[PDB]
Amino acid sequence: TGFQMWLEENRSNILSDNPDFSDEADIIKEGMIRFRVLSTEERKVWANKA
Amino acid sequence: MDVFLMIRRTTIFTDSTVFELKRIVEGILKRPPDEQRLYKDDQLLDDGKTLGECSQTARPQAPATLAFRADDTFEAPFSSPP
Amino acid sequence: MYVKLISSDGHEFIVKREHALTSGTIKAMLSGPGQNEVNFREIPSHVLSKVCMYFTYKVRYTNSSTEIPEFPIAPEIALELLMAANFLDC
Amino acid sequence: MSLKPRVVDFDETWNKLLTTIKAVVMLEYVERATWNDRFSDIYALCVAYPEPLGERLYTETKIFLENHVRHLHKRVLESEEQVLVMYHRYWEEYSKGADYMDCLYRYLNTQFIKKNPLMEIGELALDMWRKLMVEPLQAILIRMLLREIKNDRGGEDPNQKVIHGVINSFVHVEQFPLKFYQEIFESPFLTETGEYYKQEASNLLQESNCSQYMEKVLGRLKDEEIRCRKYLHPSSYTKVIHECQQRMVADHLQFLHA
Amino acid sequence: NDNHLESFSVALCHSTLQKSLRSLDLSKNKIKALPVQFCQLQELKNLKLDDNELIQFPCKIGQLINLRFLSAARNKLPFLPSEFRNLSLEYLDLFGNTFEQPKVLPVIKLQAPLTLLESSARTILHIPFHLCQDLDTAKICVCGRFCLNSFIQGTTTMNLHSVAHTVVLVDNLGGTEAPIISYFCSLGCYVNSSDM
Amino acid sequence: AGTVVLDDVELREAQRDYLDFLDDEEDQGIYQSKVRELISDNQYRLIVNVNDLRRKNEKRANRLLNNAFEELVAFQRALKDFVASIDATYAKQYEEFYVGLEGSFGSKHVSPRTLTSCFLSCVVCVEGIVTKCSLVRPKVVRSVHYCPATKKTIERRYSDLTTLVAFPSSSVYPTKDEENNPLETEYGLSVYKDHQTITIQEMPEKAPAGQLPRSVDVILDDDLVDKAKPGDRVQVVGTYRCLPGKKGGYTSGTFRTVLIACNVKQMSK
Repeated sequence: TGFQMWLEENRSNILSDNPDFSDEADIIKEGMIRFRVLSTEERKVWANKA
Repeated sequence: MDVFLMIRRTTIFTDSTVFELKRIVEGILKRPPDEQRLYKDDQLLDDGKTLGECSQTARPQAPATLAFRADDTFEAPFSSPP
Repeated sequence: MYVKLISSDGHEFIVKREHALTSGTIKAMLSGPGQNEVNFREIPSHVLSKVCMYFTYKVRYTNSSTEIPEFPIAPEIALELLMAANFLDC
Repeated sequence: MSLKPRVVDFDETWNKLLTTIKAVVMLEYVERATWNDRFSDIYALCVAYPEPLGERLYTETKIFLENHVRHLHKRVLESEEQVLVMYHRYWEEYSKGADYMDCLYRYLNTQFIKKNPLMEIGELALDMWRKLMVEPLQAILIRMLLREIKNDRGGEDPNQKVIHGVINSFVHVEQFPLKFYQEIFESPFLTETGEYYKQEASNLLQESNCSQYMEKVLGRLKDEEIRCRKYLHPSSYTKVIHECQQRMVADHLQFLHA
Repeated sequence: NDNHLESFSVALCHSTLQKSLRSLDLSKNKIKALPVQFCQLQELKNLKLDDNELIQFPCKIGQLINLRFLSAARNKLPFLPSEFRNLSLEYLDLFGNTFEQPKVLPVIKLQAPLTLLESSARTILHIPFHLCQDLDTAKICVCGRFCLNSFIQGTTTMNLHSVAHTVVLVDNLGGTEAPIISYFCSLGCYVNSSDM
Repeated sequence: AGTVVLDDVELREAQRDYLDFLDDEEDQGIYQSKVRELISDNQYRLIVNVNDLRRKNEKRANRLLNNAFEELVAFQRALKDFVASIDATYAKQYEEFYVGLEGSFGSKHVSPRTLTSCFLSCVVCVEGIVTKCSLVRPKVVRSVHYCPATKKTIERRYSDLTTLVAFPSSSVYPTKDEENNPLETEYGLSVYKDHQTITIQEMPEKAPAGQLPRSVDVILDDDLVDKAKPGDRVQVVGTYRCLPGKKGGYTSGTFRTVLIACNVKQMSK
């Protein structure tokens, strides 16, 4: 999915901001928050990239 | 990179050059690379070659698929669910 | 440094110790009093070999930026895999 | 036999496992293939026959380990004036065995934890090893332990490493071990040391001018600080030092104010 | 009806009543939950559970293919089981059950382990207690599309006329809908994100 | 009567395909625009061109024309999802969002003469002249009843052989609570839809030599209930169905056949 592609390309940023995340669940959770903050046009770009 | 290979013996799991692969084999069997041979079935693999030449289809979730020195040179099926 | 995992069929799969130690029951079998190798009367050769294949990516990429690519599984095998994974904690 | 349900002898599996627990206790070496076959035996017990026999495995494990702990209690009771010394290494070896127990019973743990016996069998072994301190050896242990800790400005330097081992054994086991440690050892020890230093502070106040009293009480507070650092675990230092200062000072504050 | 039952008898589910029982009433009892093997009572047509402390249906309620009448009003249900969609009732009553309102997304993640994948996939091809537990934890055959593993759990909103041709309005302001456990492989997770 | 079970896997596949067709944003935006106009004009029937559906997904178009009912409910559910995506407030005003069809239907273009039993369950486009209209009468689709003794509301939804639904439904109007208390209908909270029957006759100039023109009965509901009057030359797109009847424990296998219209077009001016 476009969300998974974004998360794969931004996991390093998530880990750099939150070094205490040991579990992939919280990484997916924070990624969902950031991916919601993205604009409609950016989310369309990721949906087309996927 | 990130080629993982099964080496039949039952098999070793290994992960770079054929020389490094022989070093992995030495990492358990302890014989040096000069006392080892490696093959792609019948086709011999030379030391200096990368494992990509033996090609990133051997991805680590499904790695792809050995002889020793006798005196001076090297020589000499799974089940199903019921 | 290395670990040898023997299936019930006799087929023996030889892995790095981190790869064997990913799983709970196998890292328990690699931990006994008074003292590497583990043998499994439960697991057949195909399931144990494919479990080693799963280990080979689980060590390569965990908390990785890259995805986990699809493991080799089938629903017919999945019953044996259920019992094996329940035993092994892989 | 393969991993599917089949007829396997529960008594045979338990008996071979029992003779392996006999090695786990006191850390005798066990051959690797047999050790793996014990996991296989646990699987044959705990998958289905047609219900899982994990409760039988756990209860028989508890019974066998309690027989061992009763023998340990008998041997400790036999070890007159050496009960804490033997108990330190006994609990060390049996707690390492408990760690190997938590290793060995892994399949039972994952099978039973959704219903929670049969969950963290090493923790069960330790919590039942605390039955030695449920037996009357609790009094015998704590009396000699607090006495040799109370060696002071006179007889001195007992086996402090062994004493700290027993203190750690008390501050390990609960299934919040500090409450158990206090109810067993620290409340009697703290009160008795407080009474001793109440008498000593009274004697110093009787004997001393103010300057003499001042240096005496602060020097003895430093002595007990070093005593805490040497003989005790880190959780007891502040409580002992506070109990001692609450008798060298604040019990006789009128003299200070004058 | 109007007894002091703490729970329905667990071992009774696999008795003669497994093939024979066609009407069961346990209303006005302080049962907080039925056992998961309650779904063995697949002969059952009428089931009455209202005025109880019932905080969940059994997750395998979808196996009650004979069920036509269901009454569980003023119980403690927060949301319906995922297999509740498989019901084909005539009558459904769930009034005043205090279902949860929010469209939040506290989804459980998989990590893609072999055990979860096996439990998911073997449900499509299935006594062994582990296999029975995996059947109970099948996660609706690992979600209806893009199946990965039987743990990727969330919640969505359901219209109750999907399953009953007569529905008691569970709450006010239309009030013909209730939340339901769901599974969010790919497009399901996308729809859940859109809803949140 | 009227309730039918559908295979959920193919229903979800079809709904996915139709929602992909309707979400026309990356392309010219034709159906994005048309659904916007559907919302704006306070309409709830979208007229789709099967030519466009064939350009985007040919197999789905063929299955639509040959398996009308299941494919149409899939399409209407997709349309409800899409109109909810555009305007969630407007999506709740109407129980169902309908799809009518236009364009070229291949061999399904028929007259009342060539409309034989082979076309049952197909989408057909019948061209003819209107010879009869019945009076528009309401048809209950969903009734709300208030139980004054128990102080709760039940809601029931209905179906018949004409109205295939693909959801559980009744066909009996209730009058008593399960506690045998009387029930009072909430007419304002109930939903009714307009219903009319017309007869489409073959064009006389196209009839064979010795023959009189043949006829087909057509059922119009909702906005279509007064879109054609007698004497109109029309093209009706709809699903051709039989109505299995019974008479006191017995059935004559002779079933009357009707065209449940989804779209009506005039052929003048």
